[PDB]
Amino acid sequence: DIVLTQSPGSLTVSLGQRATISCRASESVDNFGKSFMHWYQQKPGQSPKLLIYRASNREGIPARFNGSGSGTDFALTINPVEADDVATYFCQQSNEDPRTFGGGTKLEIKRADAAPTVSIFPPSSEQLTGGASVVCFLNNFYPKDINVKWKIDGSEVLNSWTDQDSKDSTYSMSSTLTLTKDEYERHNSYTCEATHKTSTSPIVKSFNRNE
Amino acid sequence: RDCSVAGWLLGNPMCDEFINVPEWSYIVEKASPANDLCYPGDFNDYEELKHLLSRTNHFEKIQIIPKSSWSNHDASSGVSSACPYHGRSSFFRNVVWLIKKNSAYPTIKRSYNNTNQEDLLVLWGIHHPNDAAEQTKLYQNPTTYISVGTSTLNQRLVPEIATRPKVNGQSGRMEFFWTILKPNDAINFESNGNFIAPEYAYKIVKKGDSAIMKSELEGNCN
Amino acid sequence: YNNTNQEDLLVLWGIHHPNDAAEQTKLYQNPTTYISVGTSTLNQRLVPEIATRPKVNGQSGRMEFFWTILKPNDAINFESNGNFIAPEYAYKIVKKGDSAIMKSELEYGNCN
Amino acid sequence: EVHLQQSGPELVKPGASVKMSCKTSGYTFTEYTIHWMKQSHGKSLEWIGGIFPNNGDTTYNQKFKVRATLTVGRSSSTAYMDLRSLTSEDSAVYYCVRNYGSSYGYFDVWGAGTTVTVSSAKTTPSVYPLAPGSAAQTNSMVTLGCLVKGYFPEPVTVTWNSGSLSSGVHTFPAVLQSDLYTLSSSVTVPSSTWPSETVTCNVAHPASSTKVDKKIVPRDC
Ligand SMILES: *[C@@H]1O[C@H](CO)[C@@H](O[C@@H]2O[C@H](CO)[C@@H](O[C@H]3O[C@H](CO)[C@@H](O)[C@H](O)[C@@H]3O)[C@H](O)[C@H]2NC(C)=O)[C@H](O)[C@H]1NC(C)=O
Ligand SMILES: *[C@@H]1O[C@H](CO)[C@@H](O[C@@H]2O[C@H](CO)[C@@H](O)[C@H](O)[C@H]2NC(C)=O)[C@H](O)[C@H]1NC(C)=O
Repeated sequence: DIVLTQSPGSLTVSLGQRATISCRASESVDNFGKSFMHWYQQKPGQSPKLLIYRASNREGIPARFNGSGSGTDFALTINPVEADDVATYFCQQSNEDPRTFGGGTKLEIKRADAAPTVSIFPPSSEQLTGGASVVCFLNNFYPKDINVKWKIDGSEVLNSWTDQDSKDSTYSMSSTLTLTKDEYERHNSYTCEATHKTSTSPIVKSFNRNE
Repeated sequence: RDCSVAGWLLGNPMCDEFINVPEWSYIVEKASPANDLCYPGDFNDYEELKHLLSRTNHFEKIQIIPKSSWSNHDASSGVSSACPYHGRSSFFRNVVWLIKKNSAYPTIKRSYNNTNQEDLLVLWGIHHPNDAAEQTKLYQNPTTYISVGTSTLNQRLVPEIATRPKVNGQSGRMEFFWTILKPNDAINFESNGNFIAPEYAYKIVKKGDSAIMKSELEGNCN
Repeated sequence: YNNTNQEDLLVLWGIHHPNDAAEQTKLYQNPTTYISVGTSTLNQRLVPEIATRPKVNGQSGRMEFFWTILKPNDAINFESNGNFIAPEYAYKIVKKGDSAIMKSELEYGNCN
Repeated sequence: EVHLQQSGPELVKPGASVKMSCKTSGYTFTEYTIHWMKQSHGKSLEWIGGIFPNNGDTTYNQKFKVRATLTVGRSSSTAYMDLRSLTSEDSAVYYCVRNYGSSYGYFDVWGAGTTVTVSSAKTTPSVYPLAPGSAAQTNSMVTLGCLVKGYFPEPVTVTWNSGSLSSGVHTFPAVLQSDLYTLSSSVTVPSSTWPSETVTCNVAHPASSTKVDKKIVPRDC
């Protein structure tokens, strides 16, 4: 087995800059004078895509992708980095069965710090006719890190982030809070305190049970 | 397979397999491929173009003039039953059959500067109609020309109207031309009708020693 | 003309290039003329090139001749409004074989 | 074109067997070796095997030699793979892929991906509209929602206005809650358009032959 090790594991690069992902082969992948390395791009939520064959030549692939390297170590260079480049990139060798891939490298785009567009939702009436579900979306923000808090009547869950959007480079987040009708009807105010680096003070959205 | 080099490069709709082909070692073409010029006509200096290919390993297709940029001409009706796609009338994919819009065919002046580091292969064409009527129906203007300009290239084509036998139903003819646009040079088109415009051109990425092997065969071996 | 034979057919035609616009008018009434020939493979439109040239055999005009091979179910289409030198007779290629055009100054000898 | 149409997502009881198919189209089946790739959910690609249609020769990975079986239907222009006696291990996505030339070749045309789920669990959603609070409005733009809860197995498709709205939409990945999946969607339209505009949530779950629509009605207060 030719163990392929990519580095670094995750790479965050500013928009319009240079991404530089490396590959390292345990033994050479390089005879007949050519390198039998290949780079693959997996944009989130879809099958992988072929970028570079035999380590240097592009497959309808923009020139921004620089395939380089020889022998034991190679490098995929993306420069300039565009918006639709969020993906995990894989190098795979064909020099010798069994075909082996890299760990893969996930690429993230650094953009303008955006603030979370919070919005709180009461449980459906149809759902209540036995369980309660307080949903609270936190759409379109950056950086990735965010911190949701739930408060029921002043006293303090399933979270779900989307991948960095290929088009605007902003994350989104769900944050459901499930209860039973009876557990629910024994309180009033339901709050949703998101603490971002954007606002120095917690963004809040809440609703009261009886209106 | 069943495509010819012309069919491939001009983009015969029956040749979709080759819309974006990877680097090759050699090229295989059948003796008498079925899918050549779907709309009948000629490819000037074709043999000299096959020769250039045989000294080439890698084409990267690039959009040189977007079909979308044809605001005052019809780039959608340039279509024929001689060039069927999925049963529906279509046309060569890398090249655009511009037709009059609102009974007007304004003079076209498009120019492209090769900013790449490679030679670039650009293809275009002229339409030769059946009669003065067809001429009028497609491009409003009765007497037309197509002039192409380069550091080295200078031509002005005038469509030669005649009545010819029907080939694939069509009795008009299309004549295709090519040139190599050097890395800081520019190509200038000016036309007031019968123009078959380039949309996609080919960057000559890898020149090497290759060949066009005439063979009828198609093996997963090395 | 539609070649209905089973053989390739050799067709010859021509264009006349006059001395001046006058001669042009005297022979073919129309002042600007063309000759267009059409085939499955052939497509041309010739326009006579009027010029004054030296006299060769007394004539100062010129005639330019063309040929094509008309395949067995193909047809040739002439359209002209002047200066046309029209085919009357064409040649069926009956036997193709290996032959030659020998350049020699000698003539027949009745031998084998 | 070079399209590879493959089988639909599948569920198998642990110990059973699957047979996902890949239908070739647009090129000559018999000129290229077809292969299968397994991807452990968002991790790494593994090579399973290859088969050359024209004579049916197979080439396997050590790992899959036993559990896998590539077969080909020449008239059908179709490649098949069969996984026998499955485990949680095999729960991942399988790609039917055309490799260009031989032992030393690159995989140029990748199929969609047949995604296999191995669980003893039964086939099971419930859709709830998300209208904003009765006394709060996000300024220039109103965010609306749709909630899909308690279904198995993956996946489900969420659309807005039968698909005509494709703009401000985010469909978040599902999550596991009491051994069922749950996900949410967020359509964002200009404040003036709603509640004037018909905002309907169209959700589909193939595995149960279920198609549901929910219209976002503003907060009755
Ligand atoms: C030159 O002359 C040819 C003969 O007059 C002509 O070929 C004829 O073409 C027609 C269609 O245009 C064929 O029609 C039918 O042919 C057979 C019957 O034998 C069937 O497959 C169909 O029913 C079909 O519709 C004629 O049979 C055919 N005649 C001969 C004798 O071959 C050429 O096309 C003419 N060429 C040009 C360039 O004008
Ligand atoms: C094609 O484009 C380039 C760049 O816009 C032109 O090259 C420039 O030429 C001038 C003199 O005319 C130099 O002083 C510049 O620095 C050049 N720029 C670059 C980026 O090389 C070129 O001449 C154009 N060709 C045509 C035929 O118009």
